[PDB]
Amino acid sequence: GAQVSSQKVGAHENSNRAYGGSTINYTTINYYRDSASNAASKQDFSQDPSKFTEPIKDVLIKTAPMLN
Amino acid sequence: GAQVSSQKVGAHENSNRAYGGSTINYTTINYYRDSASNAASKQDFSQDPSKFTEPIKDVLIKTAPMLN
Amino acid sequence: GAQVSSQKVGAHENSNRAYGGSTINYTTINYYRDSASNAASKQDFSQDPSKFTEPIKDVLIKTAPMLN
Amino acid sequence: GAQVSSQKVGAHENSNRAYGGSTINYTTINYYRDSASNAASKQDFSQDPSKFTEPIKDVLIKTAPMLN
Amino acid sequence: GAQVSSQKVGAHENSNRAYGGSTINYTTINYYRDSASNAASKQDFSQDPSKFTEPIKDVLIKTAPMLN
Amino acid sequence: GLPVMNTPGSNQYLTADNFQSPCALPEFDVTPPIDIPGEVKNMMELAEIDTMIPFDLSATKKNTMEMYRVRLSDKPHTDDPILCLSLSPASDPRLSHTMLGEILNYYTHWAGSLKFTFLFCGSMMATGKLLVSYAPPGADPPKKRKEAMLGTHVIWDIGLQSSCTMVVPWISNTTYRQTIDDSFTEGGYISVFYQTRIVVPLSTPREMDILGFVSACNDFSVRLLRDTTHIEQKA
Amino acid sequence: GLPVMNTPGSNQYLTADNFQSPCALPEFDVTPPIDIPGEVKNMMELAEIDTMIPFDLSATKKNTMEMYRVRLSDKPHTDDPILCLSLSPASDPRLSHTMLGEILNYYTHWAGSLKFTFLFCGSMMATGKLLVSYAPPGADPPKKRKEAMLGTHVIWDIGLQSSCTMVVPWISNTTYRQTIDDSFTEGGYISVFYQTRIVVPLSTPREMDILGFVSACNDFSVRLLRDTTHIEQKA
Amino acid sequence: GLPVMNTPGSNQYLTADNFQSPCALPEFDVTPPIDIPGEVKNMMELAEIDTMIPFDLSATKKNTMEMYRVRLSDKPHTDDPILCLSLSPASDPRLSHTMLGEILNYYTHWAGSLKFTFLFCGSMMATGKLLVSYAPPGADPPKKRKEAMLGTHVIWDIGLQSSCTMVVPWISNTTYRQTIDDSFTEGGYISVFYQTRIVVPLSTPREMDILGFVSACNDFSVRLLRDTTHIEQKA
Amino acid sequence: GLPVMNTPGSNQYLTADNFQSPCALPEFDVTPPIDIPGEVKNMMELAEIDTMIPFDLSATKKNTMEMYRVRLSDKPHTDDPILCLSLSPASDPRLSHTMLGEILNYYTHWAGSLKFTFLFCGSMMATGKLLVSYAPPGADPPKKRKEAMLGTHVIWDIGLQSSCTMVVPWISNTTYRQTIDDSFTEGGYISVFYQTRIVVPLSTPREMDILGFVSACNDFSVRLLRDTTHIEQKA
Amino acid sequence: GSSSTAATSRDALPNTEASGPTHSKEIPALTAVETGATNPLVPSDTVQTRHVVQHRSRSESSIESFFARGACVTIMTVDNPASTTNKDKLFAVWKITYKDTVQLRRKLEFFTYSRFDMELTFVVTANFTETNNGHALNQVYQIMYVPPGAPVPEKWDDYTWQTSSNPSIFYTYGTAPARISVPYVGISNAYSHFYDGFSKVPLKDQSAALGDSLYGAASLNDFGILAVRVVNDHNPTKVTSKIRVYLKPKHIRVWCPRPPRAVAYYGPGVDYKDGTLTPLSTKDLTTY
Amino acid sequence: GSSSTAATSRDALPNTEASGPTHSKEIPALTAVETGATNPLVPSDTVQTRHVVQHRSRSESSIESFFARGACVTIMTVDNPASTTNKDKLFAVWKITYKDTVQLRRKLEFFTYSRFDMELTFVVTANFTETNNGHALNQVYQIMYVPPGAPVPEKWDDYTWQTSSNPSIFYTYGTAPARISVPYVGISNAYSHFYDGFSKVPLKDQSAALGDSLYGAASLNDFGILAVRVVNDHNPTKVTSKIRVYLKPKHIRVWCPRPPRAVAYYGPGVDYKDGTLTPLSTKDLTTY
Ligand SMILES: CCCCCCCCCCCCCCCC(=O)O
Ligand SMILES: CCCCCCCCCCCCCCCC(=O)O
Ligand SMILES: *C(=O)CCCCCCCCCCCCC
Ligand SMILES: *C(=O)CCCCCCCCCCCCC
Ligand SMILES: *C(=O)CCCCCCCCCCCCC
Ligand SMILES: *C(=O)CCCCCCCCCCCCC
Ligand SMILES: *C(=O)CCCCCCCCCCCCC
Repeated sequence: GAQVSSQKVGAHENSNRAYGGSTINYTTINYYRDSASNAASKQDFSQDPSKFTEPIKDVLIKTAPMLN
Repeated sequence: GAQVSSQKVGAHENSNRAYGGSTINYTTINYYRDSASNAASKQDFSQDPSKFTEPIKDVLIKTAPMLN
Repeated sequence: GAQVSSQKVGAHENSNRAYGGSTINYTTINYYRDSASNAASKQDFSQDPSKFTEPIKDVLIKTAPMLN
Repeated sequence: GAQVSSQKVGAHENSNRAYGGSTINYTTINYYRDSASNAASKQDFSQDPSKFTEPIKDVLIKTAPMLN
Repeated sequence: GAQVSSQKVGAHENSNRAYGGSTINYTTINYYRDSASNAASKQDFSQDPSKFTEPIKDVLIKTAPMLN
Repeated sequence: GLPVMNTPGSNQYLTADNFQSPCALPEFDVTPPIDIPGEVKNMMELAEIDTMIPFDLSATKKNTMEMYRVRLSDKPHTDDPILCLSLSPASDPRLSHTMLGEILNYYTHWAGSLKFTFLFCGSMMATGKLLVSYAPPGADPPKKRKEAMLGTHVIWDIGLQSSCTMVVPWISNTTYRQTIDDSFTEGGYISVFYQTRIVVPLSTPREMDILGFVSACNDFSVRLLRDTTHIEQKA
Repeated sequence: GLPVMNTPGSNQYLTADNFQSPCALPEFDVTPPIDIPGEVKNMMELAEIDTMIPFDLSATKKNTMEMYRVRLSDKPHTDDPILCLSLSPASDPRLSHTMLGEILNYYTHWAGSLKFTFLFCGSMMATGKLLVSYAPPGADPPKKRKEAMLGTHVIWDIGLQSSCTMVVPWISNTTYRQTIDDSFTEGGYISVFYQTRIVVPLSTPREMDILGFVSACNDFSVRLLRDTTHIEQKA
Repeated sequence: GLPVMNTPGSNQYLTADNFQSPCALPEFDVTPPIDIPGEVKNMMELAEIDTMIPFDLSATKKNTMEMYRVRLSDKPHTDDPILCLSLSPASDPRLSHTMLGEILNYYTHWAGSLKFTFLFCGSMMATGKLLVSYAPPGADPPKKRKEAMLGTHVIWDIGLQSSCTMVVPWISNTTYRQTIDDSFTEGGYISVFYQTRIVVPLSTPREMDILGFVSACNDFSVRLLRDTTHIEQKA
Repeated sequence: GLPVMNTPGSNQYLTADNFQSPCALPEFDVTPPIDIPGEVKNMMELAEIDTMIPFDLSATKKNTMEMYRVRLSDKPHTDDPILCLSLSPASDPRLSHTMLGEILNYYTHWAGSLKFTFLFCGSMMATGKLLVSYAPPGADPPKKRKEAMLGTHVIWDIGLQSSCTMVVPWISNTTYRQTIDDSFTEGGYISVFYQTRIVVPLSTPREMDILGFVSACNDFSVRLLRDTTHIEQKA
Repeated sequence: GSSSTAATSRDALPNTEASGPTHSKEIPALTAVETGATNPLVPSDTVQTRHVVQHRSRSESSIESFFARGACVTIMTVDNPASTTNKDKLFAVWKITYKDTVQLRRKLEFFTYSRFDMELTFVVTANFTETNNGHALNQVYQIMYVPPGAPVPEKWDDYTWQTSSNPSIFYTYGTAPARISVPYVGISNAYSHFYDGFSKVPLKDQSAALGDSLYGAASLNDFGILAVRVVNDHNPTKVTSKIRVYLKPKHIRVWCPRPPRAVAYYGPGVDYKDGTLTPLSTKDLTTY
Repeated sequence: GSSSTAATSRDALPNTEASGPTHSKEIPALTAVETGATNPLVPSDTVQTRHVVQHRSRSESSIESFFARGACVTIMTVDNPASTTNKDKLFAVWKITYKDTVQLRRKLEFFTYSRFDMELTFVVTANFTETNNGHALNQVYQIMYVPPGAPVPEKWDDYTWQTSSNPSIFYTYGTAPARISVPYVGISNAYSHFYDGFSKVPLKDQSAALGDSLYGAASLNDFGILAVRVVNDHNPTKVTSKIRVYLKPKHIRVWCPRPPRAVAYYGPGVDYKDGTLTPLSTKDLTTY
């Protein structure tokens, strides 16, 4: 029950028949029934900051006057 | 001869391309011939408590008088 | 080159979606070229005791007189 | 990338549903890029001793006179 | 998610039903999400030395006079 | 390297383990088997063979050939026992050194049916009827034919078929019994009585021996391997 | 057992590792999440929020509400600066304790564009034009409008839209800058000047404050996690 | 990490093991083989080559070229032996330092057929018949032709084919013999006798030598590798 | 846990190993490469570049710019050498500090063809013919043109193409040579002679220099990485 | 599941082709090094050659293989003294660099720029120093990476060793040498082995002191420090320890080749010292 | 994925065929060893035989199996003394060879030439020497391979132990014996166990001293040295240690069989010593 995922490669070795290029993957297998035992996957999501940067009721159009 | 089963995930990491969401499984392989050597699977069953809570010969209908 | 075999389960945990029931198997892989290095499989055969208990030339029929 | 090969079994356990009989194999996986790191396979060849035992230019027919 | 690659075999054991001949491969599995954690593959490329040995604007034809 | 984490049990040597280990003589040219007569596949095959019971362990007969001989005679009928033995196959002194008993002393638990066969060794002119009995436990052990006759029993008529077998059927509260003297798993009582009497004509020996044998039936098994108290090494 | 060979790193505890480990409370019945408002997914979301700059850290104003107020007045035009600040967002004392600065002090490297927004808090009757400037590093830091006007700048006209934003575009030799004062990765100079002057009618306050805010743009990132010098525990 | 549990054998160094290990010179540019004449694939190929037997180890001939020469003469027929040797190829002093013997001293067990070839080195004018014998063990070792003639033997007629081979067929109770002097696995007796006598004309040498050689047949094998007693290093 | 058994090598640190290890800075935002001119993929690319030979290491010229200048003059023809050098590219003092030599001192073994190119730096009015020679080892090293002329050689005519290359073909008994002075893997002798003489007209310098360069050919390789003796750190 | 594997580093070099006598206007041997080019000759250009199937390769001199070794870059000393000492417990602080030793430094300096992941391996040794019979229990060491800007420890036991964000290794004495990897962490697109410049422009309108900086220095290479301590409390018998740090540059690319260092190193720049400038020995021009 | 597996080493030898009486001109028994050939007879050529299905094999006498063992080739001594000693800390230097011991040497010398990968295993033991009660902490050893040409260490702590390019093993006392593999590294196509020649041709025109060299010696076999040290600093109680080196030739081929060494070895060549030339014992010609 292996999970195979890709690595985001930073420094690439001089190689494209083994390392740097042809997508380098890594493998994870969970050994425990409790998910709290799992390592962190770090495959995380981002979001728009608007709930903090623009919490105003009427939409902000930046080219327009904020007050109108 | 691997057994793959699913985990019931409690805290989910911010991830659905690796952790929290797309069912997280775990793997078990038994290494010994004797089943007493096995770990516990914890995949256990529940049952109705009636043999202790309602051991009466004639069925209990709760909206009805118990004595009739 | 894995050998998968079944265990004869004695005490069964309260489980039939993981342990006790749906045949529990175990896995063996030999790591050495010499078969003397192998573990014992314990998958052994029995035989009829007759070569010791009934080594007589003319067949014994138990309901009949042994001497006739 | 496993190599599976057969063992030549010497002492056989009382078993033919797991050990002694149904060809017992073993598994090898090389962990290193350098072949000098490999274990020895011991799957070796023999040859005719003739280059040492019969290095004569004209073929030896043993039933015939060696000198003729 | 295994990577299987071939070894360049230098000394060959007396064997072609297991070692020396029938291409000997080796296996790599990455255990970490960060590619900096990876071993080196050593599957590297070469290039022509010309950017250092012949950095001249007009192509060198060795059978011809260099100055013409 | 592959990340690993050692668990409890690591580095121990359990003498009952079953692991692989490296060979000190790789590629050794092993000599092949030949088909030797008499191969054994299970210790219970040996337990199914009749072996002779040392019934008479009196101070002067024990540890001599006489311990195997049960003496009978043509005396008038009595209801008193010829022999009395407890069904404790690994620990009663008369059964524990039979082949069945000595194999049971390498195991903690036994279960199944047993059988006792008696051989009459008097002259051909001697006749008689005997009663062989098994009384399952829990009551006064039989000391008179009247009580023994109420349990499992075979009335043996002596004659051209020289021998007679009584089967001790597995009758037990527990699913296995202990191979030591133990009340909770006690097995009951074996006894032999004169049913009529031994009769001989004149010019015939009036006393003679019977020999008894015990063996396991095909439903017999043992478990929980253990060392025996039947051998030791002092210092 | 499977033949294995321990490599370097074996048995160490790297505090940044990411391995599995056994659970001390197996089958615990975990309470499910509810949808709490305000979830955050990345620390840079917090860096994109405007927070107020403690511009005036004079001996008597620092550590008081007055440190946030930049005082202006209707005095005659001058080319001298209202304020001068270095673009060192994690280490200049005016920026390092803003939300952007305090997050940058948990990282070693920063990169991307920033923006400064100023709020005029004088009366509605007060008018004025100011010049907000960013001069990338390598020359004399601007102390006169003549020099500041040659760099990146916004001329702010005060009026009904109360506030004005100057974007500090990412202009850097290195691909990331250090979060400490460092010449090689220095960021340049922020300054504000009077463009015309503040003018008020009679019966109006002649002095008033502006407040400034800093936040990251959507191209801003940080890396190499590190401890901050902004908290400690003595003994 | 993957839960693992160390078994017995962990961390030992068995000198006969066969494991992988890291390379100290990764990516080394190995020189390729060339086809050198004389490659050997198995030590038994060397054992199949005839090498010469030091038959005469008398106090004055041992450790000299004379130890290889068996002297014959044209003396009248006798039934007494020319030579007597035990079939103990790794431990009889005459066989143990032949190539066959020196390879057998790196193994504990040997099995298979052997062959002895004798070369007549007298003049062309010399004639004769000799009897070469192998007597499998268990009886009085042959000291007279009468007894030797009852075992396996070849009667050699001397002539233009200079040499004669007697095959010692594998005749043994055990499936392999020990490579030390041992009664249980003893191999028997090799001897040579005059069948008629050596005859020469006048003007001819009346004494001459024969040389003997031993080699393994194609059914010969050895096992259980061991160190030899034929070399040592004192201090 | 999975039963495992540690082998030899366990827990060692081999400095040439090649294993995975945990990252101390997980999810670090790595700066991408840019296409910098001049990337190198193999050290032998550097060995193929001509670098200048310090031929004249006399006590007063060594460690000065004069060590690179080989002085010639218009003197009458002689058969005596202009220069003599041994083909030991990592250990002869004239070759070991060239780029080829300094890379060969990080390896134990070298193999392949080399080439020497000479540049004439006299005036345009100067003419001449020189003989450049390579004598493979095993005979008296050439000290006269008569002997040098019998080996591999190029007769160089000085003229508008200013320079001349002699290729030293790989001629060796071993498949690789040692990078130290060693007789078994010795490489032979390089020498330069006057073929006719340098001739100049009047009003022209009668003495002038030639410069020599060495580089590897495309069949050149090295192996067995090792530390160099060309750098050290005392205490 | 299973992935299975244009001139590569382990390919055989070119064969020698057979070539015979020649008489023509083709002139491979004559050339002009003034152009800046090296003459690309092979033996068949100037002698007669036979055919040879070449099997040698340049596999061991690829950049990766030339650098595939851990090299010692520093030795850090720490101790764990009695609590009654007048002297403070010694913890070590090392500014990370490959320039405190010379061998790896010289190899990297065959190039101007490089990119690589770094593998660090740590070998730890300890000993008693006072001729005493007292004992010590097995030590645990904390190796903390303190990146530029983070608080450097001032005492072996102050709050900074909490390491909530710095990475730390807790190494147990007597176990396999510790090891971690780090990505390419440079603030540039490649590490600079040589920087011909300054970190400050001195301005006319400013004092000379204010515009001054060291030649060839920049935060291009400031990577922070390693701080190391014995975690165990003070013990009555003093133990001293050393941590040797080994650096292997893996997954490496390099650019712009340079002549190697030929006189002894003298500080972290290219400076040289009087009395060390004579690398060549005496040899007569016409002596083999 | 999974690969699954012409006379092999473990095949059964040939069966004996039944053969009966014979009377003919076929003469297997007569032969002529002058030809240089061995007579290829089997028992059915000279006696009556029965049929026998042969099961024995030569699996354990294949070249690989004959050599599949680690053999001790040297013992290296090192120590770690007090800092107050007049004597220098002992580090060891060993020129790599299989000729310092005799057992593996004799087995390899059944052949003239060989090719193999080499597995080296290292067993390390230590002890106290002064009847003192002082103690020492667990030692780490550095085993450095110094190939020919690299700087040999002159002190236990000089710069050469930096090992930027030499391979080194840091072994921790009390752990599993260290182990590495090396490829076939010979500068020839096979290792020469015997070299009938010299490394120098003496020339007439040169002094005898200048043309002289040892008989049978060549860099064919110069493989450099192992240098070993205790890495730990000086300790007040002296500890001495020994490193035993075991060599197993694996993946081996051999050529040109030779008679084995029959008198005691005497140096690295084939020389013998007076008083050791009598390997055979006394036995009378007609005594069994
Ligand atoms: C717990 C261990 C943490 C290890 C932290 C490693 C920090 C980065 C070190 C960068 C090494 C740079 C080498 C090249 C230097 C240069 O530019 O000259
Ligand atoms: C860190 C350990 C490094 C080990 C280095 C091994 C170096 C090569 C040794 C070659 C052994 C040669 C054996 C055969 C010698 C012969 O030709 O007679
Ligand atoms: C998915 O899990 C099936 C593929 C199995 C691959 C090998 C598993 C490696 C060992 C895991 C052991 C079980 C862990 C408790
Ligand atoms: C099912 O068992 C087949 C899949 C095998 C996966 C890899 C097995 C991992 C090692 C188990 C070793 C044997 C344990 C005694
Ligand atoms: C059959 O063997 C192929 C399936 C392979 C499963 C994984 C093998 C686990 C590791 C075995 C290593 C080799 C042992 C010498
Ligand atoms: C072939 O190699 C693919 C099958 C993979 C089976 C499991 C591999 C077991 C672990 C090997 C790890 C990599 C060794 C460097
Ligand atoms: C590809 O990865 C799928 C094949 C899986 C083969 C067995 C994996 C061996 C154990 C890897 C464990 C996970 C490492 C973090």
